[PDB]
Amino acid sequence: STAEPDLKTALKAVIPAKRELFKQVKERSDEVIGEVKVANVIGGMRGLKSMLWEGSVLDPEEGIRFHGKTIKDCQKELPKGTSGTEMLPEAMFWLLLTGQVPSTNQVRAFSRELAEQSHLPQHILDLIKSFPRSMHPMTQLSIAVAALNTESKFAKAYEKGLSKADYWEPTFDDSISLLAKIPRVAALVFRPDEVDQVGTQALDASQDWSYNFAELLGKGGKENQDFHDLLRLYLALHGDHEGGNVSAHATHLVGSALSDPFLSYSAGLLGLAGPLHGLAAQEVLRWILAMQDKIGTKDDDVRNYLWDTLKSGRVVPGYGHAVLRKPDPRFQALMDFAATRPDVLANPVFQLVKKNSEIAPAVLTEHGKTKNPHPNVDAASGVLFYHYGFQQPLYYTVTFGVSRALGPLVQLIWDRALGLPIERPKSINLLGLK
Amino acid sequence: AEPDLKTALKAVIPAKRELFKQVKERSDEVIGEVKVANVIGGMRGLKSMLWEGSVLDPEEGIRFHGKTIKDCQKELPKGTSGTEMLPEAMFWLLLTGQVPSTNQVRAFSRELAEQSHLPQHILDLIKSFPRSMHPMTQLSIAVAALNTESKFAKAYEKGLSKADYWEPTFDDSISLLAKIPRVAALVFRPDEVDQVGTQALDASQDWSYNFAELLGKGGKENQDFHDLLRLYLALHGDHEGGNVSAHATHLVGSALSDPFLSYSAGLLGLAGPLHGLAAQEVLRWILAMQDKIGTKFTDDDVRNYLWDTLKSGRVVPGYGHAVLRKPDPRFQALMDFAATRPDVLANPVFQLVKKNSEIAPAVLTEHGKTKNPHPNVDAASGVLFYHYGFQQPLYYTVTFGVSRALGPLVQLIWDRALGLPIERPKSINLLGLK
Repeated sequence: STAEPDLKTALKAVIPAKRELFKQVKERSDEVIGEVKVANVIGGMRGLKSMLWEGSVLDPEEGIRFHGKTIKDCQKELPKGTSGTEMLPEAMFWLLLTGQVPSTNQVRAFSRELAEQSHLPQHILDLIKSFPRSMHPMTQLSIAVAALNTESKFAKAYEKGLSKADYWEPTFDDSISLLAKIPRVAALVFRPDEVDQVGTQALDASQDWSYNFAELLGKGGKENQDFHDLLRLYLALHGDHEGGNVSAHATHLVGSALSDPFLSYSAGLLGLAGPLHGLAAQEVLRWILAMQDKIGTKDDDVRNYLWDTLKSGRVVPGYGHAVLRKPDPRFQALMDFAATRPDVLANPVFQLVKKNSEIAPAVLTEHGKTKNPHPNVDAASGVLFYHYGFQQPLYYTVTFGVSRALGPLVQLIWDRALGLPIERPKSINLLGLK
Repeated sequence: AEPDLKTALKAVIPAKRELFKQVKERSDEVIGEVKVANVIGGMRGLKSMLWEGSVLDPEEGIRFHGKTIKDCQKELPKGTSGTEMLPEAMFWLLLTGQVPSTNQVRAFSRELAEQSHLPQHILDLIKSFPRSMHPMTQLSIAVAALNTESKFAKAYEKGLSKADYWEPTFDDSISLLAKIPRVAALVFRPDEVDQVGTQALDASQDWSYNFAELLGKGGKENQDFHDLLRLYLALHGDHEGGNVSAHATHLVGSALSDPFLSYSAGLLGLAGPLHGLAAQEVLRWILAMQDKIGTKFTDDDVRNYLWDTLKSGRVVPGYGHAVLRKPDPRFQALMDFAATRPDVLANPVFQLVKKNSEIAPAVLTEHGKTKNPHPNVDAASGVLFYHYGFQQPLYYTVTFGVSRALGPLVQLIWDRALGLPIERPKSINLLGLK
């Protein structure tokens, strides 16, 4: 018999190595690694290698990787739930933060902490009851998450006097706290009539984070285990996708001024509430339902509708990437999940998604407007939730919000451990570029 | 006859689009190097974003479409009574590039007064905040919650051409601007939410005057405070894009989140101790100095305290810049305001600010650690508010929040008129930098 370390202790063990690596990179401070062009200034920094992000790197052949591991490696190696086939988001968080795969026992102890720390102050429940029905769900989520800054250990510690070398410890604490609480907050956004019951309902401390999220959404018990596996997979896959995306970047940006994790990830959610970032899954579902509606329920069928769409100036949602040359491995992971659930395979709406994925890439290639027109993860995610009875697309981004806490919180902990300074680029006006 | 603000903006849009198109012809032109230092130093020195309204001149300080603070003091419309320039006039300049007439500003002021009421749900939201909640958190949340009233969110959902994105963005920007003073006043006055929240404003008075009225400093007896508030709000409106509140607003806004969600994100950055605490820090330090050296100090007494400060390792707040070689002209504008008010001149605390501004630069130059050691605007601003009876420094960032709506909202309107894309830099990990 031997002792197994908790998440904080595992993080502490890999901190010195990262600091040694950081110090070596600093010796190369003057080394040139690229050029700033006018294109980069007016194209929202596109292709400008200008920020640090430890947890995930996009490989152009294999897609997103987490400390060098593919989605397929993660599905195989990361710990599962006490029931189910899919990898756990808490395990993904552990991997993102430490660079190492946790044992099963380590993940269970982490899950338990997350269940025990999930309760909300009374003032947050009052805040949520104040929201009108017309308020966008993503707005409700961003606000409620910011409001949890009342519970921030970092805010309080920084005010009192705190060593720069130790800024990470309170940041970690708040990150775990945020993580514990956010599923509950999301469930209250889904269920505005049940705030008092859902807001205080005790969780089963022996179950995983995704299971408990499902329970607070009204989908608990063994009868909903298929949904539990979807939710686990979905949450793990959307946790991190580099630093350049707006929710990750905004979190890093705001956090670099030493706003605590609650205020920082709030800012990330505000970016995620943007139609060009987080509402892609909702847009795809809408477009698939509109397509089913026009063709009813009739391989060659789909092609006419696609061509009709492109020749009218509209885009096919859920298709394309600027760098990835193959289908998004996260998309593939959602279809592998579908492949073993016969009932999802029999849903007409998923059948329509699947046919379109086998036909649209050829069609979009021949049309030539969009480079790398392969399905991305947003093609599939909406339909899967729709199958399990989440039929209001407005809330899809809320689920992405929960998931997307994982990666940016990890980077925030590392930003503070490494002592990274405030993000301060230099602006210029158009006249100044002549 | 004279145009309204929207029509004045419309007239200058095509010229900017023509200029943008010329800058695009030069897209391949190199304008800098990316070094490892830039990646790990949060993009410092990396000329990588567009910002139309303000450019920092290293000799003359911040300039607004080529105009110095002194040009603005001379040329911009004042209030119906009062010596200081109006923030509404500054907004007009920032947005159009042109100085409005007096009649144009009065019509703009009236629109801002007419649009200042809040939905009941925002008042309910604010009553839910506990007393312990940081005032900047309250402000960010309340601003986000106004996204219920966003014309852009609604218009984008319904179908809206890219060429017209600016019109609803403008509308929401004016709406946010109208409402934010009231929101800030509710943050200052949590006991008076019902009365302050619905109190009718004088539609013939300027924006700053109405802010002062809702803060409890209305009437003829507070005219001098009114002039300070006008000046303060106008001067802090815009200071390039690289600062965290401006940048976060642009960032989130580039995903097409509306101005309410975007400026909320800016406020979350502003709530960061590395961004919004400078005025508070200076006031505390000036009061500590007065406590040590008294009211009847000599030049040697001031010089001695500064030396004692620097030889103990501490920094003098409000002094120094990386680029600007003269005193901040915004600082000078606050001292020009003081120069005509005999009572401010007689306050020992202001006398200490003024003396320190004449002595500390010499002292900091000789000490050698601080680069360009001239006063910036934060040297003066706190003491001025403290003179007029704003003695709660925790709320000075809220006032900065109100002011700092002006510039970032202007940029957002231009971002949408020009069709600028989403902000998406490229990240790399430390191992990728070796």
